[PDB]
Amino acid sequence: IVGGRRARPHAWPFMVSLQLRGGHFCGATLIAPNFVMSAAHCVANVNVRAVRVVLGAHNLSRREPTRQVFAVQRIFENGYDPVNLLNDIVILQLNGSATINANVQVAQLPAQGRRLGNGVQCLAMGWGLLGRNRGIASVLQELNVTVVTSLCRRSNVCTLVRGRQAGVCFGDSGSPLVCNGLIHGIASFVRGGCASGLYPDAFAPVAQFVNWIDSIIQ
Ligand SMILES: *[C@@H]1O[C@H](CO[C@@H]2O[C@@H](C)[C@@H](O)[C@@H](O)[C@@H]2O)[C@@H](O[C@@H]2O[C@H](CO)[C@@H](O)[C@H](O)[C@H]2NC(C)=O)[C@H](O)[C@H]1NC(C)=O
Ligand SMILES: *[C@@H]1O[C@H](CO)[C@@H](O)[C@H](O)[C@H]1NC(C)=O
Repeated sequence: IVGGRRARPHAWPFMVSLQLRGGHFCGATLIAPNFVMSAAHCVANVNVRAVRVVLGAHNLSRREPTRQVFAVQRIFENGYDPVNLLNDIVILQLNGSATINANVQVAQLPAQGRRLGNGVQCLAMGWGLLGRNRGIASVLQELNVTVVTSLCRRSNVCTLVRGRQAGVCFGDSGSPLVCNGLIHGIASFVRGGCASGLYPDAFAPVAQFVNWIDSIIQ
């Protein structure tokens, strides 16, 4: 996240870190005690058997007893287009069920087909790059963003920080976009580099996948 701020510890207990060899590479969202959702491109060219799903984290630089760690048991994708980044969403069943508590909670999702119009206010988040040559964030970052339809396509939810250069960045992919307390997006891609101030950020449109999600996580 470029130009955001530290989240308060465990402010977003649905926030998940996907890790390889003990290192964060993508966000995810806990959507049931034994399922998370992320961006399909996050798991595309990696050994999924080695992926660790880290719940309850805040500071990547610390050992945190609040953490619960799982592995991937099952993978669901529905028409993921790796070239155009269409349907960039994956559901990952975990090898067990999280203990639900203050620091580990399931997210709330929108109704199928629910559309946020140009102009709605949301919150992006993630442990991705803080900026060019600044590396990934130790502490979970969050960022006030605005849903926009300008420079967007129907198959994405797009957001922009109006008036300054800020946005999501590498390592933020897979992370939730929260609008009215509901997860309406999964970070997918930037254009013109991160925080260009020229192109909005693009999210997989969760609300287009709710029936499919419903069919899997129950
Ligand atoms: C920056 O955003 C925060 C939080 O945004 C709200 O909560 C997000 C998780 C998401 O659901 C968004 O769509 C929401 O808009 C704002 O903090 C809220 O501010 C309102 C108005 O003051 C207040 O009633 C709420 O208590 C706050 N919500 C939370 C979760 O703390 C904040 O106002 C935004 N700042 C600006 C200037 O945009
Ligand atoms: C799931 O995998 C993790 C990490 O490899 C392991 O520690 C744990 O035993 C597994 N959990 C369950 C419930 O099988």
